[PDB]
Amino acid sequence: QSTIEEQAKTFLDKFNHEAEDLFYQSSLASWNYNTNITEENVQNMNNAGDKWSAFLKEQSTLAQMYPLQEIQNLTVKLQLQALQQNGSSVLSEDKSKRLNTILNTMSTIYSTGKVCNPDNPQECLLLEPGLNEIMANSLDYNERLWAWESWRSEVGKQLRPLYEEYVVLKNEMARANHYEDYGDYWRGDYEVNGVDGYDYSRGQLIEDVEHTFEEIKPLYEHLHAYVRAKLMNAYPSYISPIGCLPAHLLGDMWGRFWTNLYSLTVPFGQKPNIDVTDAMVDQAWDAQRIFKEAEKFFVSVGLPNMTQGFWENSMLTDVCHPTAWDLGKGDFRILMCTKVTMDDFLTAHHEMGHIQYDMAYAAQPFLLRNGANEGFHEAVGEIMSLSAATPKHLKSIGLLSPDFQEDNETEINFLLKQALTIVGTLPFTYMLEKWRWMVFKGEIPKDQWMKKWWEMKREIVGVVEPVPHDETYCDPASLFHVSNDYSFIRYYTRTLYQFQFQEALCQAAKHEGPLHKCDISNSTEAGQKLFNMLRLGKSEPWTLALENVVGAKNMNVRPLLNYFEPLFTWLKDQNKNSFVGWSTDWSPYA
Amino acid sequence: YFQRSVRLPYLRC
Ligand SMILES: *[C@@H]1O[C@H](CO[C@@H]2O[C@@H](C)[C@@H](O)[C@@H](O)[C@@H]2O)[C@@H](O[C@@H]2O[C@H](CO)[C@@H](O)[C@H](O)[C@H]2NC(C)=O)[C@H](O)[C@H]1NC(C)=O
Ligand SMILES: *[C@@H]1O[C@H](CO)[C@@H](O[C@@H]2O[C@H](CO)[C@@H](O)[C@H](O)[C@H]2NC(C)=O)[C@H](O)[C@H]1NC(C)=O
Ligand SMILES: *[C@@H]1O[C@H](CO)[C@@H](O)[C@H](O)[C@H]1NC(C)=O
Ligand SMILES: [Cl-]
Ligand SMILES: [Zn+2]
Repeated sequence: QSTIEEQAKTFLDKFNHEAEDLFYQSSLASWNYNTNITEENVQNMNNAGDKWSAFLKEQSTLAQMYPLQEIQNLTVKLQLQALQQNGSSVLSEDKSKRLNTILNTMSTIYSTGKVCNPDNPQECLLLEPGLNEIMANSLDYNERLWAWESWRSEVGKQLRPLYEEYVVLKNEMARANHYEDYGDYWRGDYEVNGVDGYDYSRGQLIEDVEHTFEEIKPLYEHLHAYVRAKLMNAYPSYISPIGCLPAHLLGDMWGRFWTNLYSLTVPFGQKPNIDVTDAMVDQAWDAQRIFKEAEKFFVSVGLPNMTQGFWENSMLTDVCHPTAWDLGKGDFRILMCTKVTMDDFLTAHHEMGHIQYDMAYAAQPFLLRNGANEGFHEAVGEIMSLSAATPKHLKSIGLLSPDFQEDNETEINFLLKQALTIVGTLPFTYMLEKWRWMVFKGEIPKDQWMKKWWEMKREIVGVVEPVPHDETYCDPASLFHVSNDYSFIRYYTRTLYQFQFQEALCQAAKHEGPLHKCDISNSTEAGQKLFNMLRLGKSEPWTLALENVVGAKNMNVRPLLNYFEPLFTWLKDQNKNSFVGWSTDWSPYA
Repeated sequence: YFQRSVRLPYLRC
């Protein structure tokens, strides 16, 4: 309504038209390489990346002409906000060159990391598949210890001096962009300003993560105590009944998930879990049938069909990483090397959920065609596969016998398997990001980085290092996300969101019984509730968008606790002759 | 992977 505002709208109109054209062309160079990996496609991809990133830098320069204080249209403010951020441009050419070198070196060290046999230096193992296979399937305490320790001494020790300089440079970049530090800079993804009743400060995220973690601690402690007792049978004499779990016995290289502990902890092993892969092959199912079933599921809640261009341009059979593509101009695609299995049946529902999200906000301005925050998109995908895997859903589409009844023990097995992945990762994810936040804040001195890392592992996660690690180690950087400069708290917020979504959708569907058996299929009221948030994209604060589905403005862990309540009740009875919780004093080496 | 983002326009494949 003002001259600057009116000029701002005109600039964004030009930007949106140009961004759509160039992004679509860039996306095609991305689709072509990922489907046909050739040097010609690598080079066109490499050229498109520089064209796309240079264009955004120039538009960022043009966007500085429109001060935000004189803008009153929030939708205009939101796009100008994104375009005006300077990023690493605030650094001198020398420091940005140094930071890029450090960033590329850390990534290269992680991805080329290999450890070799001490008695045969020509025999070496990479993380994938070599060390990961040991960390998942080995019952040899010392072989697992060798894998866990060698990775941290070969890779993590290399990263340690680089990570120190990475922290200094990232904090410099963040402060010059008017943040307290790099951690504060990352927490800006959740920031909301200028919307009365919906604001969210960057410091508020720390409070809400800590408060919700407190509420999940009783469930995690009971899961931990049950897993500890089973691990004492699996690794006799190596685990204290009152102590933390040794870090190298958790089923992967870090204990990020406890998924691979299932066969060591399964409550009722004589009862097998549901696997309709045999039913799918016996019904002559193929990849087209799977995505047709997924399309019918979304249609049944009121959501639209897949576009005709989706079927003609998608690659649904044999870069096989399952992805959903939003190229713009009405072009939506799914890339999946689909097999006739229950897993790919569930993943197909997950990936089409991304597409449904993309199609709902397609009319938003270019930069607002995104999830409401970094946790929303994967939360939307996860709740789709939750409904599809329930026996109620599998019986409806005839992949399960009509007389099927899930019993006491199969339900406990499923919830425990779900908890090892979903609940097990929450203390891990919180503790890791808290350490980074404190390091960025300057609260952990360099000469105490590993001392505080393992103090926090012991206290927050109930996990203890099997051997002592001085400050020549950088154990956090031995995880991909840390050495490759990715924020981690999204895996925590996404997890809480997905159960908030599912509980609201299932209440709208008038579901009777425990949450984990709910199927939202054939519920147009559930789809309407969900679509009300999906259409918004990023055009409204995530607090408002969350309120459109669940009726509340903030992250809340009660729905997750409700989902696992039958397991929590069973665990309490199981643990009534065991210690619940841990002492941080015990260690394998003391 | 190309993205609709000013902080991370390109993601490694
Ligand atoms: C972003 O930084 C600019 C200045 O950096 C230059 O312009 C960028 C767009 C980028 O291309 C960099 O590589 C450039 O070196 C800031 O512009 C300054 O703003 C202050 C306002 O207090 C003003 O007094 C200065 O004269 C401006 N300097 C120039 C050269 O224009 C801009 O404010 C930054 N934007 C944000 C959102 O922080
Ligand atoms: C911010 O500006 C946009 C336009 O860029 C406004 O959206 C338009 O609003 C008018 C009047 O209601 C409609 O006729 C148009 O169809 C809308 N879209 C476009 C693309 O013009 C938006 O209303 C403005 N924000 C506020 C709060 O008024
Ligand atoms: C939805 O309802 C139709 C008929 O109303 C039925 O044929 C179909 O099996 C139902 N789907 C589910 C998932 O219950
Ligand atoms: Cl570690
Ligand atoms: Zn996903």
